[PDB]
Amino acid sequence: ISSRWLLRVLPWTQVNGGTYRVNRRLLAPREYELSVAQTVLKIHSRVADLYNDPMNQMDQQLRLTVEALRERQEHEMINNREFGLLHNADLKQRIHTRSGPPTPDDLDELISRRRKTQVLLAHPRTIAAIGREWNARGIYPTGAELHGTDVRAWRGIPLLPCNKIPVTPEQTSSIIAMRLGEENQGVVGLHQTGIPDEYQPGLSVRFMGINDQAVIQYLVSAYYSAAVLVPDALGILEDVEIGH
Repeated sequence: ISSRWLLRVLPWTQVNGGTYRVNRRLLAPREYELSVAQTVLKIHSRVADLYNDPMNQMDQQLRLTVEALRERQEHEMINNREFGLLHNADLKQRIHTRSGPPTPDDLDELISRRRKTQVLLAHPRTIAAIGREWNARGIYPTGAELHGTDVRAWRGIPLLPCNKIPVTPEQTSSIIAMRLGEENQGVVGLHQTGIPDEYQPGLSVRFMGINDQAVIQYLVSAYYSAAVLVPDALGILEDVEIGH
């Protein structure tokens, strides 16, 4: 279990028919199809019958599986090669640091490549390496407030931890800066609510059936995707040398 900041900060756009069209002006519009995170919830019939007195274990297992699905959605929206944010950045929007460690000069270059940068995402180990560079230069950044929470910030831009961002064996990671919202032509999240059997908005549970053994099976499905409206809404600092 982790703090899924990406799901909390991304706005969500309603999609009809499971498909979304974005006009590209460098040709043909790019089409986004919703992806699915599915799991089968298996419960023995004895548990569903007898173990409901202190707490309904059928609902307890349902919440446990839903949390696992949310963790997988967070992982896919960053690392997926089709629609992940680490692979859908324009080549002009990818920059490298002057030296190994992530210095305050590198952060200023990252936020100067687009208008109205709204959030920074980095691995918790990367955030620790950023703080060490601050201390060596004797600067103490103030901080910001986001969604009722107090978080760290740089030039007023909140910096949020995310453990889904990979760390290479050679102790390198990446930092992500993005603009948000459809009205700002930023990054948006794609989902479709109103599906027939909604346990949660955009999430469905179906009875499926019972097999030869007294095991009840359920199908849990969540549909999601992500899109970048304009190329200059996302930026990556590629090779940040953490660990020294």
